[PDB]
Amino acid sequence: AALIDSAACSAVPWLGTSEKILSRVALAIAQAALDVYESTTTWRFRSELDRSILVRDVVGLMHKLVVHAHTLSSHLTSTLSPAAAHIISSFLTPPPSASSLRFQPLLGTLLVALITPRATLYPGQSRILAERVTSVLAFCTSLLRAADFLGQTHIPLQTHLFQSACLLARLPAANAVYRAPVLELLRALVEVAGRAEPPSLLGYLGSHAARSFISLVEGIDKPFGRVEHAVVTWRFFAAVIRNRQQWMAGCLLTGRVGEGSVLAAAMERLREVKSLDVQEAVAVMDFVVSAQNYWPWTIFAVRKEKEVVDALRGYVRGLKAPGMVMKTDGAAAAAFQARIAAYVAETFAMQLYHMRQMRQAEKFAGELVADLDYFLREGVMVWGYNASLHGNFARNFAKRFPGVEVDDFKRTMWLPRELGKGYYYALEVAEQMLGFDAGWGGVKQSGFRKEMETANLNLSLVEAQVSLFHAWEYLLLELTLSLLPKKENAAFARQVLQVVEQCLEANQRSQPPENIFVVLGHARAGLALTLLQRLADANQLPRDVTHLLALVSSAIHAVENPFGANDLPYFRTLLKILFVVLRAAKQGVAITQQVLTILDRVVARCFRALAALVHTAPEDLALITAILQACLSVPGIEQCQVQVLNIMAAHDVFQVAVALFS
Amino acid sequence: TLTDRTYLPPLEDCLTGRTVILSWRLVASALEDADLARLTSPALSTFLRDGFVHELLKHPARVFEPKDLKQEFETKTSSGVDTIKKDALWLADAVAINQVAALRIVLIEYQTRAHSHLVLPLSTQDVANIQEAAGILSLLNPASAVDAETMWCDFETEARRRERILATYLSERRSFTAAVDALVTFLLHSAPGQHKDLDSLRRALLKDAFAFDEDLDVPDRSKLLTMAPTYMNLVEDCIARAQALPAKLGESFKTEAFELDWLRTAITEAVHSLSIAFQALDLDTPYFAPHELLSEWFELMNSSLFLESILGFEVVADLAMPARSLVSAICLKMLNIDRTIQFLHDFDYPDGEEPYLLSSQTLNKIHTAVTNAVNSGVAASLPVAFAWSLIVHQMHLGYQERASPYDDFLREQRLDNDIAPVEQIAMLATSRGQVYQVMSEMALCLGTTHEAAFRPAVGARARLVFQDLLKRAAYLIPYQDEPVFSLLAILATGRQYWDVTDALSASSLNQVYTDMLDDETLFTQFTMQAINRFPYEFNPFSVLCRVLAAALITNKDKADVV
Amino acid sequence: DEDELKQKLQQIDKTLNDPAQGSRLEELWSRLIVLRGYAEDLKDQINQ
Amino acid sequence: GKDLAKMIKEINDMSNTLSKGSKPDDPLTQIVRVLNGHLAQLQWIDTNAAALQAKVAAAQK
Amino acid sequence: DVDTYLSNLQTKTTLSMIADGLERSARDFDAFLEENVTLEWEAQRKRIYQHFG
Repeated sequence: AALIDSAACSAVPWLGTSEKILSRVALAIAQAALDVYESTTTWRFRSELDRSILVRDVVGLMHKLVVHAHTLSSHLTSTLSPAAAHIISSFLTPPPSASSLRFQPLLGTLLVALITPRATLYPGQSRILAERVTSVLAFCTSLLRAADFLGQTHIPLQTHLFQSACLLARLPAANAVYRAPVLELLRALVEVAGRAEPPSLLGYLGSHAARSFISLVEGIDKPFGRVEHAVVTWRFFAAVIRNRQQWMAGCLLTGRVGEGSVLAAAMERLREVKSLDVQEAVAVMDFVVSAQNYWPWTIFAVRKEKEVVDALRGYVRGLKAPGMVMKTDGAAAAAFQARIAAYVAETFAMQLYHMRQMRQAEKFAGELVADLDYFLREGVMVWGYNASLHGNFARNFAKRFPGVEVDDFKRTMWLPRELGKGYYYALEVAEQMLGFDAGWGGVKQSGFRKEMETANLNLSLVEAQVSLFHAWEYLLLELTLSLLPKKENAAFARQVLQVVEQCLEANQRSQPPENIFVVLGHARAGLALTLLQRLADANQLPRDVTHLLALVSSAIHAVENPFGANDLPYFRTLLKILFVVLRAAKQGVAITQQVLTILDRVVARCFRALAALVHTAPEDLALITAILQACLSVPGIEQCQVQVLNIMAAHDVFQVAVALFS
Repeated sequence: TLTDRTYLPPLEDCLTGRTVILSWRLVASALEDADLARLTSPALSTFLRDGFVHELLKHPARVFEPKDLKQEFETKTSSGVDTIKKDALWLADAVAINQVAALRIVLIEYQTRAHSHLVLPLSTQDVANIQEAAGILSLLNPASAVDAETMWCDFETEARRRERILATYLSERRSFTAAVDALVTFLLHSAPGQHKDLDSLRRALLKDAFAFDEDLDVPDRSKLLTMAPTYMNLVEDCIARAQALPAKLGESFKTEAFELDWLRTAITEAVHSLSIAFQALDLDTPYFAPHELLSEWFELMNSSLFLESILGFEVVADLAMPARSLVSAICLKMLNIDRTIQFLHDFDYPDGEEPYLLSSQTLNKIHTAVTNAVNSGVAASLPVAFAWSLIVHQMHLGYQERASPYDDFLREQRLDNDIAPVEQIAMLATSRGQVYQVMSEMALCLGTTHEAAFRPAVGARARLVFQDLLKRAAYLIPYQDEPVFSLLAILATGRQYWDVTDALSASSLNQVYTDMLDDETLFTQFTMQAINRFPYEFNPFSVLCRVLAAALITNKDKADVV
Repeated sequence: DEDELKQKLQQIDKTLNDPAQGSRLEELWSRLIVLRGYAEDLKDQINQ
Repeated sequence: GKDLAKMIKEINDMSNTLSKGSKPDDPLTQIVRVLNGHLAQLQWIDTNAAALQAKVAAAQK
Repeated sequence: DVDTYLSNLQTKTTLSMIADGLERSARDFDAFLEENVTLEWEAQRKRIYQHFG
């Protein structure tokens, strides 16, 4: 284990070694450890503590080997790659003859743990058994995640993990320490059961045993009220509900409405979010969304029956949620608050959709539209990426570490990315990988650690902003249909125009990277497209295109002209946006000089490019034709016809048009 | 103005589940694991910071002393309550506990029914699944396994419910004892460099319960030193219940399993009381304890045969060995062989407290108790007997040079002219190195390694009495391999190589080690001789260097000694 | 003839008392509730 | 059987309410239901008739 | 109300039904463009009818 830990630090004392030597030694060590793990199920020890310590050690070694391989995807994790690969191939798809020899040790450990008597004396043996159980659970979780990754469709270890959960359901009864690890394991088994109906877990647990486990876990760390075990139990509940589990989900939501069910306590925690830790609030909201999207008829019903306590708190949170919270007291809480707001917006949108389906969304929407201030402040605007400090950190790290790059610490998506200081950069490993030489520690808590933490916090904030973007997009899309009548038109149009302007400005300002986050191209264009669509259908625009079209023109000019490139959806959505914009302008002079740019430089260039490529094309040409038709209808053109005759005749479009007509 | 609101919340919260009462099991677990979050939790913080819990933990006897709280019980049970009240009344009628304690235990059992059900034997389908997984590993009991239906129908019965209630009562007693023991340990031997919240909570609890303020140049140990008799008196009721089960309890429940559970619970309670007493005693190491308490304690041990009557069974060896070790530890502690010899040779009054040396009755009682223990043929009395023999061997010579109160003792039992009995006792104890072997076993069961029965600090503070005994006994019996191996097994305990860490702990825990380099008796006799006998006698010097390098990693004042 | 009776009984009883077979229903129920909530939401949305 | 029946009922409720939920007294769900009945009965007829047809082949010895 | 809601409910994620709003918008935009270009042709013809007189 110490040899593997030392080899894990491949960023450095080492005179007389090489990558091949370390790789071969690690492979031999892994083979020896696997042989020991397979043979331990036959030895006869004088006592159980010796075998327990041996199992703990081998399981910890295997876990450290597995996590180190998938924690990163760069070359730093190549020294132990043949070893991790071997252990995974031998613990995920072993031969059918020696399949049980590798699983019986874990079963025996679980049995010994679930039938060890409680004793106040001998704390050493107690702590050793606890650490052994936690190591076995972590190893099971690592194996489940490894199987989920790499595309494994048939996992023979799941059949044994089900019957192991059959015991892990009772194991916590002997020690409360096992409540969090066990739940984590279960969550990972459920996740592997999702991306793979699955084997009914009620058949392995049992009615009485399952009800007892539910009654034991429903109270989230009630006697103490910690945050770690709370987020753990909320992620466990969300994962159990998201999967095809239906009996357990029903028994956990109903409680046998809900009077002693998890939701009865989740509402008690939601009604105090103003003072509750933001860290746990994110997990509570995630559980709420997981229970709503899959079991809406119950959660939404209970929330409407008790909306007097939830809607008021939501409005309070929305009104007193500043947009720019970085400048004020608090830097890491910004991402947490953004995630909480995104989840709240998603829940509001889902309940509004349900009410509209029930035709009871008028008053609720009218009362909620007055709480969108935080959205108008920090919604579609994703310009809080601050690429400046990210680039500075990248340059400072590349100047001091020529061999190791900043992108080498990117996670391999092995574990669900935390919305904390380790969203993208693996800090848990970096702390032990770069802390060997001076520079990581730093004086006065400075150096590269603080900068990496700030970068991770900024990335988490950007992710929360994207989530809020999607939530508010859905909310406003449904509200545009909801608020069809002629009322509250002023504030509604103001909000829509502000959203469109923020989107068009972000499309021009500095963009985020494409390898970390998803490409925004075509993701936020259809939003403004449908917004202007519905606003034109309602015909409630202030004909203020004099400034709104400038951003669209700048975008069309600085887009590299990918008329027929891979970015075809982006070009098409930009064309539809400019079409609806110029149509709104037509409904309204200082407009002609501002709209002749599209008639002179945009339409002609795109038409010529399409005519040259066509020698996909039909719809693009039809869209360009519609654009030109709707643009030639602006009142400012009926007098500038003289001025535009020359620009329209300079490109000789009629020749190519007649040619394509032939 | 000390109510049981935080201690015993309203029954409506316990039933509805809005507030789970902080049972002693959770407190004991949090104090044993030393978890930061749980110890700093608001609920447990308010529970421990309350003066009611302080008064209860300072007077455990009152927690179960038979009283008439019918009015309080009726007021609490008024404003599934009928069954709870019936079970509480039945338990209060069976056991001598008060009605409030019975109601609290019943409520805790009700809240912990999930665990009590999950710790039961598994069903038939589970055994079938386990057999399918297995394709050694025969820790099942299929001959008695039954389905889940018949397991649940029997769980809701009356006899089984009462048995579970009694088991939960015993478990809660053990949990309360362990929790108060760990709390005293953490409050007296708090480790340095801990979180600010832990230090603040410790200071608050101290200032509220015992007025022990660290900013005072002389804290008030009175309320902390008065915790020894509080448990030495409760050990009486513990052994009484161990030697006789409740009479009012139904005969149907008095089965072999119930008797074994009661005996184990009584042994655990006695061990925890002895540990709390040893802690409260070592809190004041140099000064003597009140002889009025040691007199009664030695009379108690004389009567009970050092708990050998309840520990005589062969099914409580795992709990008897540590019990005997802790009894020997507390006996050697209250004996203070080091301070006793210092007083006998210096004749200067300590002024901390009057010792039993000025009372001939206490000496006679101790002598007759040791004689009865040695005549009964018990091994637990080997170190205590040997120590007492040494003390008498020093009193004889003290009388020869003066040929004052101790003279009364020396002439009462005809111990002046002849010195045959104590000499024969010491001979028997040293024959075959039985005393050294039992001391090594006790140190193993009272050490810091994973094989130890108590926490690391508990064993670190318990080895002090054995180290002092070897110190004062080293210059008497000559240097020999047996005492050396004994001291090695004590100081090292037989731990592994990976049991060494640089975790900085309280100086008290390092005392047992640094004493080897502090006192000249343990420096010029063991360390110097061990160094001189090298590489000829390799194991002693090697183990000494190993333990020193493992213990003085953070001690910068003695980091370059090895 | 009792053996045959308890044989049949054991067979059917074994077929019933299975984890998967028993689990399928429980999974199905939640699997239905998902569509319940989803449909109710999508219905309330298009409740015009 | 009872629970399964409950399930089926609920599924019917959700499907029927989802497809139409502003006039549960309407003639569409009526035609749907009656027409389903006819489908089932027709299936019965078909299957049993096929069985009888099969039964005749035995007499063709 | 709840009875009919549970009767006409479908076992599927809710976030997928609301998403259909995007598809519906993409299918409505076509007809909306066709109405634009028809009211435009109309307008043009009108202005010609006012040019001839």
